[PDB]
Amino acid sequence: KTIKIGIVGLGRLGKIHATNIATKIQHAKLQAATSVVPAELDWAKKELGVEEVFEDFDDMVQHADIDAVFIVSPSGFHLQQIESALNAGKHVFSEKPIGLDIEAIEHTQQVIAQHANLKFQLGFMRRFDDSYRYAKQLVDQGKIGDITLIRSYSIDPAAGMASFVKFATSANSGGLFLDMSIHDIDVIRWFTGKEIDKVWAIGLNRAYPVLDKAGELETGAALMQLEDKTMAILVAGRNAAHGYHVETEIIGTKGMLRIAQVPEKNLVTVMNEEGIIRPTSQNFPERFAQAFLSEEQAFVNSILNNQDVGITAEDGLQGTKAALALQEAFEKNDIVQVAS
Amino acid sequence: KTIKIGIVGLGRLGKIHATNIATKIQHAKLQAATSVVPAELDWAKKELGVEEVFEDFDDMVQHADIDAVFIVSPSGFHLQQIESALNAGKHVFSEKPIGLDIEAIEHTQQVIAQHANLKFQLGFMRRFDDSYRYAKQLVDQGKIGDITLIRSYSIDPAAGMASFVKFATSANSGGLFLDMSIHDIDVIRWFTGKEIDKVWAIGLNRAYPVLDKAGELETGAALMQLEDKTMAILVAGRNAAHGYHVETEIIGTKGMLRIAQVPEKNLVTVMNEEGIIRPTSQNFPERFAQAFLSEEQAFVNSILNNQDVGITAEDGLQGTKAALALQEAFEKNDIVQVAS
Amino acid sequence: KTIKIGIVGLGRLGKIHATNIATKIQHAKLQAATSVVPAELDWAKKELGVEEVFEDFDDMVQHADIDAVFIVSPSGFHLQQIESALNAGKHVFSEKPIGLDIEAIEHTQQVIAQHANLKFQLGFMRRFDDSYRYAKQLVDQGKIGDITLIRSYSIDPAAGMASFVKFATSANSGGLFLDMSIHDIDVIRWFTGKEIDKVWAIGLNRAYPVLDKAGELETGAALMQLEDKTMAILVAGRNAAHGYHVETEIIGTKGMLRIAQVPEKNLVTVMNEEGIIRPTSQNFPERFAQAFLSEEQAFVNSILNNQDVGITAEDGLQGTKAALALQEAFEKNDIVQVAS
Amino acid sequence: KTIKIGIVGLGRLGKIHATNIATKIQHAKLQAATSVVPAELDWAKKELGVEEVFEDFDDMVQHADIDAVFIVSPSGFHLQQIESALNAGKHVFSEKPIGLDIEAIEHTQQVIAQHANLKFQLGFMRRFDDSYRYAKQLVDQGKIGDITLIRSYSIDPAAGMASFVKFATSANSGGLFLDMSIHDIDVIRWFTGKEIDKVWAIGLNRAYPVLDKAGELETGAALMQLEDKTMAILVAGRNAAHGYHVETEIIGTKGMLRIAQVPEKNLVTVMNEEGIIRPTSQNFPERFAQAFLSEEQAFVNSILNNQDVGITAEDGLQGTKAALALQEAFEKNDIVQVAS
Ligand SMILES: NC(=O)C1=CN([C@@H]2O[C@H](COP(=O)(O)OP(=O)(O)OC[C@H]3O[C@@H](n4cnc5c(N)ncnc54)[C@H](O)[C@@H]3O)[C@@H](O)[C@H]2O)C=CC1
Ligand SMILES: NC(=O)C1=CN([C@@H]2O[C@H](COP(=O)(O)OP(=O)(O)OC[C@H]3O[C@@H](n4cnc5c(N)ncnc54)[C@H](O)[C@@H]3O)[C@@H](O)[C@H]2O)C=CC1
Ligand SMILES: NC(=O)C1=CN([C@@H]2O[C@H](COP(=O)(O)OP(=O)(O)OC[C@H]3O[C@@H](n4cnc5c(N)ncnc54)[C@H](O)[C@@H]3O)[C@@H](O)[C@H]2O)C=CC1
Ligand SMILES: NC(=O)C1=CN([C@@H]2O[C@H](COP(=O)(O)OP(=O)(O)OC[C@H]3O[C@@H](n4cnc5c(N)ncnc54)[C@H](O)[C@@H]3O)[C@@H](O)[C@H]2O)C=CC1
Ligand SMILES: O[C@H]1[C@H](O)[C@@H](O)[C@H](O)[C@@H](O)[C@@H]1O
Ligand SMILES: O[C@H]1[C@H](O)[C@@H](O)[C@H](O)[C@@H](O)[C@@H]1O
Ligand SMILES: O[C@H]1[C@H](O)[C@@H](O)[C@H](O)[C@@H](O)[C@@H]1O
Repeated sequence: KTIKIGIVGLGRLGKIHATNIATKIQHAKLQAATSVVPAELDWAKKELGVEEVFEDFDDMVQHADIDAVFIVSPSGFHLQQIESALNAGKHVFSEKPIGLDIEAIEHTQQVIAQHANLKFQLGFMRRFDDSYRYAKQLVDQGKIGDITLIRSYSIDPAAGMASFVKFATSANSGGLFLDMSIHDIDVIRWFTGKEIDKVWAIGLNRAYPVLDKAGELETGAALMQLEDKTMAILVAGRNAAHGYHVETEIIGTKGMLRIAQVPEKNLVTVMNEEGIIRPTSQNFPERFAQAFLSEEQAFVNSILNNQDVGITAEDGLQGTKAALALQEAFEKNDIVQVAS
Repeated sequence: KTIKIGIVGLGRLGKIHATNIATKIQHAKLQAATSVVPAELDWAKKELGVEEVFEDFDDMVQHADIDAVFIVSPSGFHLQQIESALNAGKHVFSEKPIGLDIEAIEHTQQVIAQHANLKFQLGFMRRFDDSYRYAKQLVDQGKIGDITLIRSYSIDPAAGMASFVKFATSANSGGLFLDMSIHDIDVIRWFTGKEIDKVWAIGLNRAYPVLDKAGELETGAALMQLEDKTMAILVAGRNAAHGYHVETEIIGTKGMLRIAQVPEKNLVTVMNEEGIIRPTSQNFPERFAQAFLSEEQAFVNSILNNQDVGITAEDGLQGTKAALALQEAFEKNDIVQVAS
Repeated sequence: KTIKIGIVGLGRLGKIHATNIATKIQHAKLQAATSVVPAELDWAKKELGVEEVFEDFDDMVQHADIDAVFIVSPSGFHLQQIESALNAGKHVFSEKPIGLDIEAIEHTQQVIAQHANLKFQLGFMRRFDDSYRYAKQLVDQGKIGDITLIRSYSIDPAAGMASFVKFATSANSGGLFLDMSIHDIDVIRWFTGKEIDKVWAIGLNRAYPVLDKAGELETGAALMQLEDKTMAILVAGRNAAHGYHVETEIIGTKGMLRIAQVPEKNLVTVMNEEGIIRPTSQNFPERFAQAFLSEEQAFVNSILNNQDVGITAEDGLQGTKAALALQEAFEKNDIVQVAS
Repeated sequence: KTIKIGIVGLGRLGKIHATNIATKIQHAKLQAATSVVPAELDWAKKELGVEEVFEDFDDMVQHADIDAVFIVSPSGFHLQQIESALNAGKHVFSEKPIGLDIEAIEHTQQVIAQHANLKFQLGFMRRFDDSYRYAKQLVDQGKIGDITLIRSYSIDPAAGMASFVKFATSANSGGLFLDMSIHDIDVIRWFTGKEIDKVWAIGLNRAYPVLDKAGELETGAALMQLEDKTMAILVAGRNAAHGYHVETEIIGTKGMLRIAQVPEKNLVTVMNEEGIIRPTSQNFPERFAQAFLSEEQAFVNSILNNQDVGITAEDGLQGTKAALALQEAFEKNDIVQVAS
């Protein structure tokens, strides 16, 4: 039949997932919707046709006619919400990060384990991106030999700095590497099958020095050594002049590849007095639209066919963990072991 | 609130539209199907859950519980099936070209006129393509000035040679200019708002002699002059070694642009002993997947909203007319006025 | 040893060649020079080290210690100046076109053949271009199979429009197709080994109203059929907004190539709010600096080795002839046979 | 007048410098050559017309008829050869790196200062590269704002692996960082005007067993922090499957640029069954041919015109200083300070 879904969270990404499930995802019905903001639930109802609205997640979980939940609430809320819906026997989708505190994660990683009758999936959608999957297949086919180095760039567009400042001046966290680099960590683990041993990170505020006063970072770089001495390089950022730069390079013994060497918007190339111009993708909903739909449909399908997707809490744990180590290494300006 | 659709044709493109309608197109349901190949209908029943199968189009429109038809039969059958379905009070989507005979088209267009309450939409899917649309927007905003020249390439992949030969020998395709270049003719018309005045076409078979034996042209080239002296160049063919080469260049007074200068498959760049490699899109279902989906949903949405899409019988007529002039100019090896 | 060379003509291109021979050309020596200028030669005199100034090739070729001339005088003067030096017993380099009147050209062709001890070289410099040569080697190696179509663009930069008008309004030379398209004709003959049978050309002025006033063509396009039904497409123009667009595409039975698909200036890529930008080459001395140098040196080496370069009067003849055929097809707006 | 030049070293690069000097460089003559390989000196006599040959450097500088020397001997021999040539009254060009020991360089630095009337130029040829100069121009013109990060890759071709092993096993190279990464260090300094504060470097051998045997690193990666907190990333290696990968990326407050994002060979694009192919430059002689010529002529002109080029022992010392730090960091696998 049709998988009834109650979503929690209708911010930036909530609205995308909401809209997709409602209108694009087959075998799916967006039945419930939770938010502490009434306007969103009114948008939910008088735009997507949502039936049961709530202001408390558990309220949604106990009374709603749903089989599964999409957790698109802020990070600090994920772990209790995952435990809570599993306890109510819901299948669970949670956005990244899985959570912030390791202990809690380790704890939730068993609740999920003890509910092996329920599907759990984490929102590392890059795993579903056609381009990443294309490369992943090349690597698995042995087309570049053995991986020696991965470089991954995740830089937010400068058009977003305005609202990042202001926000940064009103609130804090989760930090540059926990916001931007955790997808890269997962991409690194996915491709190599290895784990990260130690990291060093540096950072710089140069476009907007005021970020020094707000305890935030505009640009960051890191070097990592994996457990098998495979090398990794990261850049994270918030000030990309050209758009949304997410690029992943993989160097091997027999070749080399790059996924979005440049963030090509489409098949159009423009020529004018500037020279040869290629328009670019501008933000994550644009760049990763396809990936979001594919992860959404994967979840549903994993429930109907009783099949594991393969993105586990362990992947969530190690993501958050390595992210934290980058942050710590930045603060200390020194090398940090991930296991500590 | 839900459109039951009957499709005729389940071949190279028929199987795509069907699959799309049954599984991805909202407020639509693939209710019926028609094909002269029994294995295909078996496939519709089993894999797509299609209710009603027929081997006669006239039979489907009379007896199926449908609200609309998708015409994906070979080109020589289009006009008969449009009129029939119209006369049966069903909404009509027809693939290109609209027909192969001008006289018959004119007649069909007047039948469409009597039924000014039924929707008619032609399958010039390029108008729905994200990249083409983007370029259109650019041109509309004045980014390249006024158009001076359009060059358009539409070249089928060498790897599809066998499947083409089967298509080409199972029914009249109308030839290279009517089967391929008609997309380009429509693009030129879409972009300039002008009509083609006179043309000269040349051709050549050099790679695949089997095409001659099927009376099909392997590679064609043409020069066209529009009514306002806007210039245009076309190339069509059946032998692109690298994949599906569909490219449109628009030259203007203040710049120029190219749509799929090269048929980039994705965001993956590969580097090895051959050099820098970009994988390519391989065929129309891959390249134009999005477009096909968009035109399908636009067709369906037009029925529910009672508003026209703008791809008209007149666009079909004028396309076919120019295509026939290219064919004629090819046969005569001389300039031909579209007026004749 | 050292080849002693005298040059006639020292304007836009003349100053390039002379400056090259003096300073970068090996086993060669600039000695003589001639022009309608005391000036420009006033320039030549001082910071080139030009000893001898004249106003008559004949006057100039009379007293000088040289083995050879290098003809960079205007079109009309080539031939008469060609025979004179051969009448003087010198080896000869001349620029394109070889001349402008067919019967005249056919005459000189008889002469050159009668001085089978002397070197005659024509300045189709694209033959010495590293990129053109690379493509030629690929084609000759069978990498693309047999050539079915060649498309060639030669569009001058819009930034050069005022200097063009200045140049043109005061001294005609010699039409668009004859000025721009002749290199492309020569490239087509070079790669194919074939000759052009019939052509049709059209044209448009839309961007720069001064060209109307000057009686010049802004953009032209042409289709050509070669003697073996090999296809060819040409565009020439004066309004390339992005730079100097000289591109040549070669489609074959097993592949296709593009020489300067876009005119990349260097290895630098720029990324900003416009998107991804490739700076471009701006004019012919930039783009073909290497070619010009290589043709100068080949000529010299040709003397020293007594070995013929292979760019003949016949290549000159067929170039002007095809260019004249294009010009006539533009004027008449009909197909023209090259043999007329 | 003519600068009589004597060269030491006729290996991988020495044969190129020699050939250029004798055949391409104005106002210069390759009078003398020194090498520990007799077959090499013959080749100079037979092929380049070198009058005086030697097996010992001191020998050449005492007894040859020269004004200046090019030092292209292995790196551990540079400093003693610079000093010896200076004492003998000769101008000096030395290849990179200037030396391998800091105290020695400081001493050689003081010797250069005592002969301030003689020219000293170090062979950081990238400073002369047209594409690097263009990027430097853009940066100086504010086109990308202030520099936040430089990533630089220098990865030798896998095809050159045999020639490398000969080079590395015949004399001490100094390791990957002193031999390769030093170019990038200089670029970072040239662009930023700042010095490197601290580094961490890691490394891996995975493809070619000979390298470990020869005590060489196959691929290295490094994070550096400069004195003003400007970030830097390095990768160097000996196993690039696609060609010679020398790439330099500059990230800024207002934009970003890439020098040789990929090492495009020329203007030719190839299209076939593998997709879209760009051929690549294969090795240093190819990629930096122009640079090498420019620095040679710059050296020679500096002697004739008595104007300093501006690439100094201090540039040498600061580069060797940072490279050693990288080496130590690699060996210890921990952060190192350049000062201490
Ligand atoms: N997959 C990806 O690439 C990305 C994932 N994320 C993850 O997004 C989650 C959503 O982020 P945003 O939409 O940007 O945040 P947000 O602030 O934009 O929206 C949060 C949603 O929070 C709901 N919410 C807040 N407190 C709640 C509560 N106590 N109970 C129920 N709902 C509550 C808000 O009302 C709203 O419904 C985070 O895990 C974020 O990191 C965000 C961006 C990208
Ligand atoms: N928009 C586009 O890019 C494309 C459009 N097309 C158009 O789609 C149409 C279908 O082409 P393909 O699918 O390649 O052809 P095909 O040869 O693969 O399939 C034809 C289908 O029509 C059926 N058919 C044949 N004669 C029939 C009749 N008298 N009554 C009912 N059904 C009949 C066959 O059973 C088969 O199912 C053509 O007009 C073609 O021009 C095709 C490919 C791409
Ligand atoms: N190979 C190529 O791609 C190119 C070839 N050319 C050709 O090179 C030649 C020079 O063209 P431009 O430099 O553009 O011309 P220009 O406009 O610079 O004039 C060139 C020179 O011709 C001289 N001249 C004019 N009338 C003369 C006369 N009666 N006797 C002696 N000298 C006279 C002028 O003094 C001037 O010094 C032409 O044949 C031109 O078509 C030009 C551009 C590119
Ligand atoms: N700027 C650049 O991009 C490049 C710089 N280099 C630098 O140039 C230098 C030469 O490297 P390669 O030519 O690759 O080395 P190589 O090993 O290919 O050539 C060495 C040459 O030096 C001679 N030689 C060795 N020991 C000698 C001694 N004690 N006295 C006199 N001659 C001696 C050998 O006979 C041979 O002719 C190195 O310092 C290297 O770092 C090398 C290649 C590229
Ligand atoms: O029918 C033709 C269609 O118009 C094209 O888009 C497609 O590429 C061809 O294969 C079809 O024959
Ligand atoms: O003489 C023309 C030359 O052939 C072209 O290449 C160039 O672009 C034009 O400026 C010249 O007029
Ligand atoms: O000495 C190294 C030089 O600096 C590089 O440019 C070259 O690529 C290497 O092969 C050399 O060893």
